[PDB]
Amino acid sequence: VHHDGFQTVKATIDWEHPMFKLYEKAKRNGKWNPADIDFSQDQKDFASLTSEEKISALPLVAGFSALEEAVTLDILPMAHALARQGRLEDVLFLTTFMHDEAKHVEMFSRWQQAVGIGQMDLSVFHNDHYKRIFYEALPEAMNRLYADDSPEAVIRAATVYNMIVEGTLAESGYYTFRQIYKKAGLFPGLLQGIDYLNMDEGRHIQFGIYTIQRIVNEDERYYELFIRYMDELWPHVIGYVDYLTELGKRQQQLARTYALEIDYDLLRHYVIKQFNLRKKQISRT
Amino acid sequence: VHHDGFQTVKATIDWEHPMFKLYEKAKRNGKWNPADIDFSQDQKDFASLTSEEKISALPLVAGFSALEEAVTLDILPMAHALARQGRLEDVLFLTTFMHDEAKHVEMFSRWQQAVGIGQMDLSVFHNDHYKRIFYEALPEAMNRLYADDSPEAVIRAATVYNMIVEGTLAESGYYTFRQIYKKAGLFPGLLQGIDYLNMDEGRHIQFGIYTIQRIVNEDERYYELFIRYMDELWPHVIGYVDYLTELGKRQQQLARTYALEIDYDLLRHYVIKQFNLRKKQISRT
Ligand SMILES: CCCCCCCC(=O)O
Ligand SMILES: CCCCCCCC(=O)O
Ligand SMILES: [Fe+3]
Ligand SMILES: [Fe+3]
Ligand SMILES: [Fe+3]
Ligand SMILES: [Fe+3]
Repeated sequence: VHHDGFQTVKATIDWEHPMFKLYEKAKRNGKWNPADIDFSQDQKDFASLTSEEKISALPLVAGFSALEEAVTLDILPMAHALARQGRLEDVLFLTTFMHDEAKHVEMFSRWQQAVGIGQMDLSVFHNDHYKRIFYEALPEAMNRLYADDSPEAVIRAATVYNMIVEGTLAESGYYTFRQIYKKAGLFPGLLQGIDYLNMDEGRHIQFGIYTIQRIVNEDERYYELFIRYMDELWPHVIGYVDYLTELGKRQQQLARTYALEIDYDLLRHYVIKQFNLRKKQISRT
Repeated sequence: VHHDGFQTVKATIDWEHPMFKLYEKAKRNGKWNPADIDFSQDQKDFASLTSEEKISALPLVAGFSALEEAVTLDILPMAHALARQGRLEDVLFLTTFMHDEAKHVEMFSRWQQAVGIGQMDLSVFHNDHYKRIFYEALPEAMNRLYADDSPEAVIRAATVYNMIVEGTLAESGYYTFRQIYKKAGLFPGLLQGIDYLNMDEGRHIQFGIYTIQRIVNEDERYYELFIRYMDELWPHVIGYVDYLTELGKRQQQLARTYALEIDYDLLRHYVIKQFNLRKKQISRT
């Protein structure tokens, strides 16, 4: 379908648009390159583990590698729908979003390669709840935007992607990585990568908050849709958390070897806390 | 539609894929930020011009600002179609492509703002041939990919976008900018921007060559489709070139003021040369 005009021919960028400002920050804070991370110490750490200590870390890496890959692919329909509404500054920012996610995919794949599990298929650690969110509901809600860009549809896409997948699960995964392996002194390259990912994620979540809030602001009834879509996904959120928890409670040789009181009750409550504070960043009014 | 698996969970990135290597180079060579360009000298240059010297430079800026904006929006369907075919490394690279184009839009808009023409609507310098390529045929060929990702459709999208819009028109515009204003000592910020754009453009054109060649390689008959779609667009290419040429031949006060023998016959032959060497970068075999 045709371009009727061009904003930067008729006028300029809206330099005060929040998403143009977030775009600017993304360029400033987005220079990191996963190709510069030194994973040589991670290779040695991983090889030094027992086979039982080795399994301990694979579930979380499985959940993240697919997370990053899903969101790299699944942001495209959001950029399309906003482009078609003429929201140029949103699109500018989203180019940084998509590129961040490509780096995230790259970072986890480089780690798997470097530690020697690239040839191992980690799909086994995706249980039914994980598959529901990442194999199904995330691509459903995003691909919807190709044919339905109603406020309802846009809110639901930003809820699943930015508020749940990123704002709840990814954020809790970053915390979990630090609580466990940063305590242990293991896997320094991977944790440098996690620190960069977590910084990028702040912008991703702010795009979701801005997107959701700008639609709530038009019609306070969309607040309820937001809460509702958060609650609809919680069962799968926690059911993946319990599944990982059981996996860790059954494989505790890395816990004992490195003197890590892995506090699953505290990881669980951090997930709960993430979920509820994402709610509280959307004002009904 | 659902993800069946994830390549970086089952395996890794194909680290030897040409588009993964181009992605890597894009990160290394893609750090420039239009927000760092100093346009203060451009503001003074532009204000020092006569009204007749002022008009001289606006057509080319009009053609480019819409070019960058069109290609920022219109690359999205290519990333989608390749994502859906599972071509992960292509997608990784294309995130750098889309972000480059956002910076290109940004660069021209910052110049217009800084020199004081942001509020002026430059659409008047888009004649009928330009509108056919950029308002119509480019978005048609790209949006097609949402519903038809046949080799025919992919070849035609890369021909219009990478080989014509970028590989022929943009490349000739860069040359034209240097031949004219770099000679004059005018507009140093803008020309720094053009140098960065031209570097980015090399990767864009190589994605198009790779994309077109990998389909030609399957079936040598697609070579003819390539040539044919190049020839179909040439009339509008040159008809925009003639239109700009007449505009410059009629407004030659900037030419005289800065002692610039503007050689339109040489700009024309450079456009012709670009068009033909893009053909010669696709091997029929
Ligand atoms: C203790 C397990 C809870 C952490 C959530 C991990 C989310 C993810 O890995 O994508
Ligand atoms: C002498 C005019 C020929 C240069 C082609 C300019 C292409 C563009 O401005 O997008
Ligand atoms: Fe990510
Ligand atoms: Fe993210
Ligand atoms: Fe460009
Ligand atoms: Fe380009």
